[PDB]
Amino acid sequence: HIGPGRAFYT
Amino acid sequence: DIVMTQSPASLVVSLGQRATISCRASESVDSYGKSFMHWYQQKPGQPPKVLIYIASNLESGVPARFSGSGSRTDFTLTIDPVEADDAATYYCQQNNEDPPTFGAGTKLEMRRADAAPTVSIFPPSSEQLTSGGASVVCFLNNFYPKDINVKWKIDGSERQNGVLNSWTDQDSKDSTYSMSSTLTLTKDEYERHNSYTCEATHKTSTSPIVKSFNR
Amino acid sequence: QVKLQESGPAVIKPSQSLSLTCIVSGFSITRTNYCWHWIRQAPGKGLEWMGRICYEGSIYYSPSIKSRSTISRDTSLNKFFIQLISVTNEDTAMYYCSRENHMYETYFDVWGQGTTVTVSSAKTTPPSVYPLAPGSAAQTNSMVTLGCLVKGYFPEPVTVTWNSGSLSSGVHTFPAVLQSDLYTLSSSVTVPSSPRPSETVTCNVAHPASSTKVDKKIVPR
Repeated sequence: HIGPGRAFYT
Repeated sequence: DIVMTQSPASLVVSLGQRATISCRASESVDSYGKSFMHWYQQKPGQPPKVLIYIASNLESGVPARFSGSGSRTDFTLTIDPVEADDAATYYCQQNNEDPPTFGAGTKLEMRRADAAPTVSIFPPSSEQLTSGGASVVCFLNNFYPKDINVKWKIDGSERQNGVLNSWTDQDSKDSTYSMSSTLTLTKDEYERHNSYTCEATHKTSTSPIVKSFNR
Repeated sequence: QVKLQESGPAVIKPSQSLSLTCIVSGFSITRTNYCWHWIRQAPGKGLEWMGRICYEGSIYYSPSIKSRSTISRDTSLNKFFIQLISVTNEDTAMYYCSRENHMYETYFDVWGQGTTVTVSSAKTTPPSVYPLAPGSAAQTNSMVTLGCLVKGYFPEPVTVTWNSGSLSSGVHTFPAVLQSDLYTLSSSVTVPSSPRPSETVTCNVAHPASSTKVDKKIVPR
């Protein structure tokens, strides 16, 4: 899962 | 993960000219149809400054003369006309997937008309002498280009060693360099010799610029 | 508006825990979308990413730091940290914290100044400031150069200003160089030959790792 938001996807 | 490959590693471009730095990514740094790689500039002892984000978009304040191009794996920062201030390292970074990664940096040093060094020699301050030490100091200020040779001639004798050399980085207003030599002696050592001299030899004058004093 | 200030020890003995603190100010750690990063740049090298902690607590570490690292925050003080266990010389670097809009922008828009960290067994020793007054020479054109010798301090860094920031032009301040675990540095100011000696010129050097701050007026010889 790439891109912006990637980090806090959940 | 992506490894970001900047090239050239360094380059010398003259004022008004164009420089082209390029950054290649091992894999695509694209998502939502945007390329998530950015360029930064770091003047010495400054935090990196963003220049261009998401491959083409210019950050506020950054002047007209910065151009962000490319996509997928191929990206180009172009500065034209180069001027004074751009004497800096430029990094590109991707931040499309973990971990984010940076390029190795490209140092832009840049070209101006060859200036010759204002040299200045300074004897020991009394304070140091008091403390048994003696440093003689020669400032070879404001020149271009950087390659300059200094010769520390005390009483006819080049004192080979006991000397320290530091050069500024390029000035971001007149593009020059400057450097300092510190010949360091023991009080007594200094106390047994009437002349000290630094001889700058450098492109601009074939004739070594000599400056000296009585001990 | 936003400020970030890194704080940490100037020097630390090999094989001990480096713990830095990044202090966001004037904006909260927890406003959504921002993630807060740590970036380090070893001298004369590139920036290298170390890890981030996103506004809502998700943490992520560069492999290489992963197993010797711990990124934690303190929501109430509005600061975050990092611990680097069993430091070595490759930990000697400039450490920066910056801010990222992770939802709309992807890039590091604010960055603190960065502190420096030297991993070494050496002693922090304070600096001697010596005035450099032209050995006996007035009528030297319309300009005089004067300088300060800052000899023998450790760890880096030193701030040096002239006349407390008021002389901004003509100043050069040369990189500290090593003399077997001790630093020497120098700075020059060129000034029209009428305010020196007539007016006062003073260099101001501060060497925070030892809280030495000394002013030195360059008097004629």
